Amino acid sequence: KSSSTPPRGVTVVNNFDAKRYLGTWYEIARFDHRFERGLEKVTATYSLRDDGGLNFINKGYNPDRGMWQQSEGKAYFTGAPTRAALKVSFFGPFYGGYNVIALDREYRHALVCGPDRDYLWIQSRTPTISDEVKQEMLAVATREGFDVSKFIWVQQPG
Amino acid sequence: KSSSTPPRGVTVVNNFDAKRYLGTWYEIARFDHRFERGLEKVTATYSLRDDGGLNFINKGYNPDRGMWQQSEGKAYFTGAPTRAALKVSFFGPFYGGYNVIALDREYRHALVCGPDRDYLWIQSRTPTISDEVKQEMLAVATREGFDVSKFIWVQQPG
Ligand code: NA
Ligand code: NA
Repeated sequence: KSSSTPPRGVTVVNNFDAKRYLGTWYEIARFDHRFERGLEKVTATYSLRDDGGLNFINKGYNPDRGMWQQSEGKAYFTGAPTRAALKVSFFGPFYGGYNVIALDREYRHALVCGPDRDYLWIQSRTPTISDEVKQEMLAVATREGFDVSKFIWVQQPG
Repeated sequence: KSSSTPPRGVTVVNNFDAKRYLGTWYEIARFDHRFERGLEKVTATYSLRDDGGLNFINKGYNPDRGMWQQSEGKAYFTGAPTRAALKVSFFGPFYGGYNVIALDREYRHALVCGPDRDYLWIQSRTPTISDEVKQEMLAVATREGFDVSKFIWVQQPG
């Protein structure tokens, strides 16, 4: 069976109004899986997308690591929007795809792209790289048609 | 074009050894999207799955909200494991599906399941519910074949 259909024989709510479901919900109880194991004070907050999906933000406190954690995704109705059966997608940095397009012999410096030229990263085993490595990486990116003026260079420790 | 193929005309590394790529990488630079906007001190840590995919954990500091944030997902080769082109899936609480199977007239208390009877939540607009609402929610779950002994009831404020 699909991961985007309900369990066999389980009936879903059939007069759902997503507008009244928006906002914050407290998780009272869960069946445990790896992702939520040990989380406390868990909430989910739903908002309506321009395209008719729901966006959601999940928040919970991890007592082990002593810090708040969060997750973001979207959900789309699989049928009529009055039937509360939805398909879920979680958000993250590397949308759609992860393609290594440059890599040194020693696996120290990588240029990684997504599914089109709007998705590009420079990754390193070290928090800083030499201007020489920056210039080599920017040359490969430019030669393959990425606009390297779009880079946000990330704050890292000295 | 697919979100799980590289940009047109971009060539990927073709003698990739995922074993040498494992462990921690620092994000030196990114093209900005909603998910990473404003994040500092960003890393990704790769590990090998039993099924041949890569697991990854992304970590970054959000200076706005003054706290560390993290994200988890997996990536699978789309072809030969020596061609560094991968499809990405992010992890979260509500795997595969989100199905509302019980809801009161006032949109205050919900029973929500995933794609099989191993996925179940009780959600509330309030951090606590009455034993009456607990018993109503557990009765519906039991009547539809969920093992309500699997619930972890979540710590919430009084
Ligand atoms: Na492109
Ligand atoms: Na089932």
